[PDB]
Amino acid sequence: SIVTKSIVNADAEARYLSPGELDRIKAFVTGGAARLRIAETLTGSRETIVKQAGDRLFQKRPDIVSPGGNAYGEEMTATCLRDMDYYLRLVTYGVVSGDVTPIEEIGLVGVREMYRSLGTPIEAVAQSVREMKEVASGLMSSDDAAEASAYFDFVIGKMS
Amino acid sequence: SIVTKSIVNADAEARYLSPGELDRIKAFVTGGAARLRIAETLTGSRETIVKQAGDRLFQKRPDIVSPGGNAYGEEMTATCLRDMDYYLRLVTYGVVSGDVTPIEEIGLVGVREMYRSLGTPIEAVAQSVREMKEVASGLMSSDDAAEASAYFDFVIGKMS
Amino acid sequence: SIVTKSIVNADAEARYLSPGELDRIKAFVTGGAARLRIAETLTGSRETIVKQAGDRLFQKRPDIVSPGGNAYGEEMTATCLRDMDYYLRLVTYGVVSGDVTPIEEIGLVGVREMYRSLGTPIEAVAQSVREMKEVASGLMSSDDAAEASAYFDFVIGKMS
Amino acid sequence: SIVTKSIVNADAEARYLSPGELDRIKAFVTGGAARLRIAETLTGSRETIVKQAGDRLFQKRPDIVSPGGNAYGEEMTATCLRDMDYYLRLVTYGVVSGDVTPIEEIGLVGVREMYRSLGTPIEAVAQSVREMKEVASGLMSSDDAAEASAYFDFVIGKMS
Amino acid sequence: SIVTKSIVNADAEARYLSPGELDRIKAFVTGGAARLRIAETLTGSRETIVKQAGDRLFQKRPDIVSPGGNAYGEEMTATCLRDMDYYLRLVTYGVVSGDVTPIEEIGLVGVREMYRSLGTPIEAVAQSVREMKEVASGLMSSDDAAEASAYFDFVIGKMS
Amino acid sequence: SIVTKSIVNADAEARYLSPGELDRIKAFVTGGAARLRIAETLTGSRETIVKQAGDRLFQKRPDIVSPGGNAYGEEMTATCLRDMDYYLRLVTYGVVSGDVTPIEEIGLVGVREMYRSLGTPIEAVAQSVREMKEVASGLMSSDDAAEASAYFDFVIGKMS
Amino acid sequence: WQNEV
Amino acid sequence: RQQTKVFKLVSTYDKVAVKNAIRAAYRQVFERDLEPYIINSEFTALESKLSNNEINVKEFIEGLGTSELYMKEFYAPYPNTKVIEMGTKHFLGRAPLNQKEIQQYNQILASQGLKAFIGAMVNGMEYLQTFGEDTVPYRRFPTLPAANFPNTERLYNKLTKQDKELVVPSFTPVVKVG
Amino acid sequence: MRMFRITACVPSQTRIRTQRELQNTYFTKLVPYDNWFREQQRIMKMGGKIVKVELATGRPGTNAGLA
Amino acid sequence: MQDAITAVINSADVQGKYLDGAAMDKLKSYFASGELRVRAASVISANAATIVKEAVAKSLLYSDVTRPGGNMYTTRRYAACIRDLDYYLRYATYAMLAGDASILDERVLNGLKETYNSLGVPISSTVQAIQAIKEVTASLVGADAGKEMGVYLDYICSGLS
Amino acid sequence: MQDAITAVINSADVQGKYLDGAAMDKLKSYFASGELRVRAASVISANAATIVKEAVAKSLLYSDVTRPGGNMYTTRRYAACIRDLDYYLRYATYAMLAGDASILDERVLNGLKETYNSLGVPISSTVQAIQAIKEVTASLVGADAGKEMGVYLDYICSGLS
Amino acid sequence: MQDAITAVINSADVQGKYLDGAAMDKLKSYFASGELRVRAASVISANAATIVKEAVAKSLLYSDVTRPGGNMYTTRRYAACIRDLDYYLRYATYAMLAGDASILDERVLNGLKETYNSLGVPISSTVQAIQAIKEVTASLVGADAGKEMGVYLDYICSGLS
Ligand SMILES: *[C@@H](C)[C@H]1/C(=C/c2[nH]c(/C=C3N=C(/C=C4\NC(=O)C(CC)=C4C)C(C)=C\3CCC(=O)O)c(CCC(=O)O)c2C)NC(=O)[C@@H]1C
Ligand SMILES: *[C@H](C)[C@H]1/C(=C/c2[nH]c(/C=C3N=C(/C=C4\NC(=O)C(CC)=C4C)C(C)=C\3CCC(=O)O)c(CCC(=O)O)c2C)NC(=O)[C@@H]1C
Ligand SMILES: *[C@H](C)[C@H]1/C(=C/c2[nH]c(/C=C3N=C(/C=C4\NC(=O)C(CC)=C4C)C(C)=C\3CCC(=O)O)c(CCC(=O)O)c2C)NC(=O)[C@@H]1C
Ligand SMILES: *[C@H](C)[C@H]1/C(=C/c2[nH]c(/C=C3N=C(/C=C4\NC(=O)C(CC)=C4C)C(C)=C\3CCC(=O)O)c(CCC(=O)O)c2C)NC(=O)[C@@H]1C
Ligand SMILES: *[C@H](C)[C@H]1/C(=C/c2[nH]c(/C=C3N=C(/C=C4\NC(=O)C(CC)=C4C)C(C)=C\3CCC(=O)O)c(CCC(=O)O)c2C)NC(=O)[C@@H]1C
Ligand SMILES: *[C@H](C)[C@H]1/C(=C/c2[nH]c(/C=C3N=C(/C=C4\NC(=O)C(CC)=C4C)C(C)=C\3CCC(=O)O)c(CCC(=O)O)c2C)NC(=O)[C@@H]1C
Ligand SMILES: *[C@H](C)[C@H]1/C(=C/c2[nH]c(/C=C3N=C(/C=C4\NC(=O)C(CC)=C4C)C(C)=C\3CCC(=O)O)c(CCC(=O)O)c2C)NC(=O)[C@@H]1C
Ligand SMILES: CC1=C(/C=C/C(C)=C/C=C/C(C)=C/C=C/C=C(C)/C=C/C=C(C)/C=C/C2=C(C)C(=O)CCC2(C)C)C(C)(C)CCC1=O
Repeated sequence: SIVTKSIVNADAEARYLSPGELDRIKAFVTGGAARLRIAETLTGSRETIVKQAGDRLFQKRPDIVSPGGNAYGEEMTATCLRDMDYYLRLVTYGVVSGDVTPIEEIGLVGVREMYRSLGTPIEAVAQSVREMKEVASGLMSSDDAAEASAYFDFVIGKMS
Repeated sequence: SIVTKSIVNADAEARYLSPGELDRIKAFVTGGAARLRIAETLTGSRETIVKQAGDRLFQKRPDIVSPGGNAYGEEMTATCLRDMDYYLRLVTYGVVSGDVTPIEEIGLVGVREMYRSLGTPIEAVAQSVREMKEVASGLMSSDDAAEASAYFDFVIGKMS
Repeated sequence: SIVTKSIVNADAEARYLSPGELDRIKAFVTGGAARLRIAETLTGSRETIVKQAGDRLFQKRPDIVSPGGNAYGEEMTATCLRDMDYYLRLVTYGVVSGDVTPIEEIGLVGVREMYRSLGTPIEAVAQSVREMKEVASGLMSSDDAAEASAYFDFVIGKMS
Repeated sequence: SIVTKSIVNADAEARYLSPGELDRIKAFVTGGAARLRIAETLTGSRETIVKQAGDRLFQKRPDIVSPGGNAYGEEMTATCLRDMDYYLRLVTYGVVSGDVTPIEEIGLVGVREMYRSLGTPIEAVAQSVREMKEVASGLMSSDDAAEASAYFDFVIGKMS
Repeated sequence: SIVTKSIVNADAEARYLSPGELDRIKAFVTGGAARLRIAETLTGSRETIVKQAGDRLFQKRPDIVSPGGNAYGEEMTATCLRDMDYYLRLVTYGVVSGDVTPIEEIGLVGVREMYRSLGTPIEAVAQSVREMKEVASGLMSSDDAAEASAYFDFVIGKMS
Repeated sequence: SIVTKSIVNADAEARYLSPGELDRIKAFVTGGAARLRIAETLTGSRETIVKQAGDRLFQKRPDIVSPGGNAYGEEMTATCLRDMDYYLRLVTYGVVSGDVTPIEEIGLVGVREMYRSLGTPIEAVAQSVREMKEVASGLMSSDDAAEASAYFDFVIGKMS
Repeated sequence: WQNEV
Repeated sequence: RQQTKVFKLVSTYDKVAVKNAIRAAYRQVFERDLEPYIINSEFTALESKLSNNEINVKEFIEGLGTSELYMKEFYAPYPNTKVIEMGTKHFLGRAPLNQKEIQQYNQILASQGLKAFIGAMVNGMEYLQTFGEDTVPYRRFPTLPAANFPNTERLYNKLTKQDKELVVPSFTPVVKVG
Repeated sequence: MRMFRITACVPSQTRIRTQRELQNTYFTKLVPYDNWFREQQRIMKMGGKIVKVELATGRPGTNAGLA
Repeated sequence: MQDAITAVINSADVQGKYLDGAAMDKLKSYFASGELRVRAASVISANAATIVKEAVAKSLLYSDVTRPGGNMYTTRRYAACIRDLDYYLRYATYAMLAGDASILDERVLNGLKETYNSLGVPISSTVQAIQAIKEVTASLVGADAGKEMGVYLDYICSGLS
Repeated sequence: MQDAITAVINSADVQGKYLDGAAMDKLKSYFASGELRVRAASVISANAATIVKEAVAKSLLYSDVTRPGGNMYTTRRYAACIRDLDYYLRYATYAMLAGDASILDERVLNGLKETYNSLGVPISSTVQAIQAIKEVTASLVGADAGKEMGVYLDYICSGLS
Repeated sequence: MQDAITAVINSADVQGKYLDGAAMDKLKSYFASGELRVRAASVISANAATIVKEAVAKSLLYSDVTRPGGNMYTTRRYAACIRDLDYYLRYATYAMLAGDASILDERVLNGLKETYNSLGVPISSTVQAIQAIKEVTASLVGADAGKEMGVYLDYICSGLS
């Protein structure tokens, strides 16, 4: 959150928050209502988002679910949808917090090494996040669509 | 200026001035009419607020105007009024700019050392700035008073 | 003490005392008799020295007791005189010890924070210790006066 | 010179010279006549004292001039005589300075590397400077024996 | 040993041993029979190797045993033989291990402090180890002479 | 080269090359003949290796050559074959040098950022490097192929 | 002229 | 480890940034704001030199280390081992690496004093590879070598003057030579 | 204390740092005499080029009085 | 650093006088241009990497600079150019949004020319890349914002020149 | 750094000889002057803040330099100027105590002229401030002590000029 | 730095073609010379301190440099000169191992000539000291390795000249 970053910077400089930090917190608190609305919209359609995202990803990348792929079995496809649910939850966390801090701190530091250990294609996961972004933009208002697509694009770029 | 502070923060993080600061700059540039109106309100009646603030400081701190004190002489008090005029002008510059960077870059960096070489009771200067803030708040219209008081009590906080 | 000061400076380079430090310790141990004689001459006239110094200061700088001043209250005049006595004790400690280390360790370091927290002017109390030095030099032998005025001068200039 | 050392310490502390330093240079300047007398006596009787101390060093350590030692060969013993001359001149320089800085930086700092390159038995040079100490004490007054022996002890300890 | 050196070098870069390190260890372990035989040869002639090594050293630098030298009598010459057997054992340790680090761990770290606190001319110790190398190479095969001469030469270099 | 690595390692410790390091350069200069033979084998069939690896990768990754892909078009395929030739040349340089430093310095540092800017899938080029690895192994002896496999897999792992 | 052995 | 700020003096034109970096360097080196520990700021010359960009932030850090205040605070009241711990914590950002590092730094502190220790620990290759020539040193969270992380955590998890015990007196050798 | 001023350009050979780097890439700094050997050894070992060096403070050949 | 607001404030402060009608007009003009500046900065930050992509593609790629023997050869040098163009685009955006070309002087042009000379970076090719970036940004962010970016890019290349 | 004693020691060290009669009388002269030099240094340290205070009062205050537009306007550079004057007084006292100007050219004048020229600090105003320092110190300590104080202060003036 | 293999690789890479016959001939030459280089390196690692000692003795000791007033006077400057020659010998050995002069250029000659000029070190004297190094190392390693070690020492002297 912007509050945490501002307090960390102030503690590093060992000073009380400046007026710029304070009115930044003011604007953040004011926009918290719309951010909560977007978070609720994404949370209420979690299963739908993950389902169409997985379907579109498998249509675009059938090799991963094919025999011999990383996500062949029904358990493997369920595990893809599980990772999808994790990343959608992290996106909702970031939307609530107004920044990409929770997303990076939870599921973006060392993700490349993790999927390399599991043999998971990073590009396929990025395409999955892109499909989620498309679905959420489709079922959500344009301004809110851009606001959530900011975090979605951050996650996608972090993957790539 | 708020734009300069935002650019400094982005350069510190090596960013492109993310939308969380772009919207703040947008709001500042759109609402600058009120800030500039406060600028005329402070500038036009600067002599007034300067005089009543100096008065109130002298009732609250008459020792400084006493022959033992620093302000005695009928010209040392003139120099106190001159310093208060400079601080009011700096507050106007900060209000028009949108941040406190001109405040600190003009008259807050090393102000303690500046007043230590003159024997000035710096806390009395903070009290004078407080009196100026009170007079200005009583002279302007509510929310404008709070907007100016942010920069004012920033000045007091750095001064004490 | 010159002993502890020389030991600390020696251990900073991690080697035995240099010939200069040993010679200075020679002179200090030899002149400890005269230093302690100045110790009695300062310790026996504490009430008169503080009385005359504070009284004459109160007419150098009437602002200390002027209306709204730092020490308008008779209680505050006595408090300033108690600070007088503390500083005189510390200077006597330094004179007897032969080094300015006791002054620094007891009542000099952080004094600026002291007197900004309490708001007392540093310059006025520096003039206080100057009047202390003047009265003490008046009330003792010439060489004793110079030796004690060395530490008086150190405390005055170094805190001021 | 102790004046340079005191100035260096004060500059390191970013403070004017303390009363201890002022007394140190005062005692040094008032007692400069004795140091000059020691310097003149050492310069006048340098040739005999160096030869006698070299003879006593030979008597302690005949192997240095045995057929295969560093001093063997009249060239290689005249070079010992010249080295003892250099160290005696360095001690004379230090006596008129009040500190050991010229001794440290002309013949002490990096002496071990030079004598390792040349193969000289540095402990033999320590015995030689010791013998210089006894010779100087014999030729020179009792009270000045302490002052000269302090510098000789410093050179022996550092160069041992 | 060489295995320890390779492990440390790999640990420095935080990686597995490279194929160069692996096949170097391969060649070393395959050829270790010759190294162990050469260590046996050096061990067997230990008494004689020390005997004519010391004899040639004293004939080359009699000052260490002459009047003024470190090892005057048969007692201190026996101490020299003791240290001489120490460094012969160190060279044998290096030959069996195949790498000089154990020598550094045993008789090369702080050796200058040892032979300065004892007054022993370290150059004479280097000459004694050189007499090691000469006589030992005299009493062994030329290729084996070079194999042992590597460690004798390293000890000589650490001497000077 | 191993010579450069050993020299830098010795210099960082401020010493000379240890005996074991010297044997390592001995072994490297002995094996330089086999290294140059492997270099000849790689260089002689560079065009055939590049062509076969490119065809194999195109069959395995048709998206890059498919319409809308990075390598789509005759010119793009020619450029990718040029990149393949570049990496084969780097592998030959690494083989002749005996280490991976030239490969890393010329075409392994910043490759991720470079190909991200060019819009080239890094994993596809890593697969192409793998294919060149098998093609080179097929055209080359078992020991030579094993030696070159180290550099090939280093390039693959660093880029992948 | 000697050394303490 | 993530909720911190790294002070890089990118440009000396911004005087406010220079002052902030100087204060942060004071806090890191001395562990505290040096208002109640000094009569007056003795590092004014170093501040002016850094503000004119005639020296780098590494030079400022070294000057802070080679100061009478540091030897008054973290060298005078502690033995050499505690001085090694505190110095490696303040400048390098982590506890001593091993017994080799402790032996070396003890050698400098026994042969040339605290100034040589500070100069060697500041001009070392690790310092430049970690903080460069413009970054004020910051607390580190190293993973290797062994026991470096626990020692650093114990060093940094206790406030200034919390206790006089030695967190890392010396690493007990598994194998004793000779 | 016989100070040097050195103008040196230290490039980056391993990492592509994404933030501004002229503050430590090409810099004119002040280094003491005692530290200068170690500083120059470090700079050379880091691949940088010593563009210029001079004795800004101090007098060459001063046998005594080098503090 | 100084922007239009900071420039006006400094101009008023050097005379030690409060803001007047001329300063007010300057402030209103900057506020009016602020909408264009903010939207241009946002659009540039959205796809700055793409801007660098077609900037380098049409100016340096498949040329002597990228081929062996040029200063863009090897992946490290290519990444150095990518990061340098990112620097130039980001700082041009900073200058445009601030409205004053003071960030470039004290953060980009400060020691850049001589640094390239010491490192051997060809100045002319860098200027050509800057011109390509100018054209790409002008085509991407419109005419008025395109010209506003172009003036600062020209300032950067002239300082390099 | 070197004092008169160390200067004589170095001069004799260049020829590697014992101190002759010329150095003999030089050391006598320095030791004779030290009696006055110590008192002058003590008295200067007594009011080093003061002398800077009234010197700035009579030399720079209420002038165009301290007014807006002047190079002392704004509190930061005012504090910088006061700190510079404190440096000048302290290092001139150091030179007087040491009796030799090596400390002056070695610590206070290291690039000071170039720094002042680049920063735009008015050299004439600085010289006038130093002259005020010299006059105040000479009045405070005395004619002779003020004389050797002022020779070093004029050394700072010449180095800055 | 670079060695023979790295030098050949860079020379081939700058025009971006594979190692042809000439490059592999040079590689064969260096591989053949590696045995001699390793042996000479072992000898010099044996007797570096000696070679420095008799080199300075036949070039510097009992001369105008070591005497008072000379740059090598005083134990401090003597130790500095000894360390300088030690580092020169070590780096010449390093270049001999590598077979390339790059290490001397980028690790021994950048910032050293003007460092001596700033310190006033006698370049003509250090040249003769390095030549003494050349002769002493030739007397030990032999003529075959002595000529190449002299080549590297001459490179050091010419860069210092
Ligand atoms: C084909 C299967 C893969 C692929 C290749 C590809 N590369 C480019 C363009 C370039 N490649 C390079 C790379 C290098 N140049 C060097 O000097 C070195 C260091 C030794 C390397 C690695 C460069 C510089 C370019 C840019 C063009 C130029 O030659 O200057 C392309 C075309 C890119 C374009 O848009 O023109 C292609 C297709 N791309 C894939 O997707 C495959 C995985
Ligand atoms: C007199 C020369 C000046 C002055 C004095 C003054 N002091 C106080 C209050 C305090 N002064 C101190 C200072 C010290 N206590 C110590 O123990 C030491 C030495 C070891 C020092 C330097 C403290 C601690 C206090 C507060 C606590 C206490 O009084 O015990 C006051 C009162 C301030 C108030 O408004 O409360 C005054 C007036 N005032 C002047 O104007 C003189 C320059
Ligand atoms: C690329 C199209 C052209 C080119 C560029 C090039 N630059 C470097 C190296 C550096 N470039 C800079 C410049 C900056 N750093 C900054 O922080 C900023 C200001 C914010 C600028 C302008 C620096 C400092 C370096 C060196 C340090 C580093 O690499 O981080 C290189 C690499 C040089 C090398 O090999 O060392 C290159 C290739 N070269 C061309 O030929 C193109 C015309
Ligand atoms: C007044 C209520 C308090 C007070 C102040 C006081 N100040 C001076 C003199 C000067 N102070 C400054 C400096 C500044 N004034 C500003 O507004 C700012 C802008 C950032 C600064 C830095 C200056 C320039 C002067 C005069 C010098 C000049 O050239 O103009 C005095 C007079 C001091 C004297 O003895 O002359 C006074 C009295 N003192 C108090 O006691 C009040 C609490
Ligand atoms: C005062 C008499 C004049 C004056 C002063 C002034 N100086 C600066 C800035 C600097 N001054 C110095 C000088 C030194 N720093 C040191 O450490 C020492 C040696 C111990 C000296 C002599 C330096 C280095 C600077 C630059 C860094 C800094 O600002 O601290 C300023 C500020 C300039 C600016 O624009 O920032 C000023 C005002 N100005 C006058 O008008 C007087 C004549
Ligand atoms: C004599 C009892 C011991 C001894 C002496 C010895 N010295 C040399 C040669 C030199 N001595 C010096 C010393 C100094 N030069 C300086 O500038 C200073 C301070 C002023 C000192 C101490 C130097 C530099 C030399 C080199 C020759 C030259 O000066 O040109 C020798 C000759 C050794 C040789 O191999 O020629 C000797 C014998 N040797 C002992 O064993 C005694 C313990
Ligand atoms: C000896 C053959 C000559 C000589 C030597 C001498 N050197 C210095 C001082 C320094 N020498 C260096 C050398 C280097 N720095 C490097 O990075 C490299 C690469 C290995 C080298 C060779 C340095 C950095 C210094 C200054 C720092 C320091 O000395 O620690 C001196 C001292 C000069 C003085 O004290 O003023 C001397 C005497 N002098 C001669 O006359 C010989 C020709
Ligand atoms: C102690 C000590 C040492 C010094 C040691 C010393 C003093 C060493 C010196 C030893 C000496 C003096 C050796 C003499 C060697 C002479 C030879 C080989 C000449 C032979 C001539 C011949 C065969 C000619 C024959 C002839 C021929 C063929 C003719 O044609 C006809 C006639 C003729 C006769 C000419 C060291 C320096 C080692 C270390 C330090 C130290 O203190």
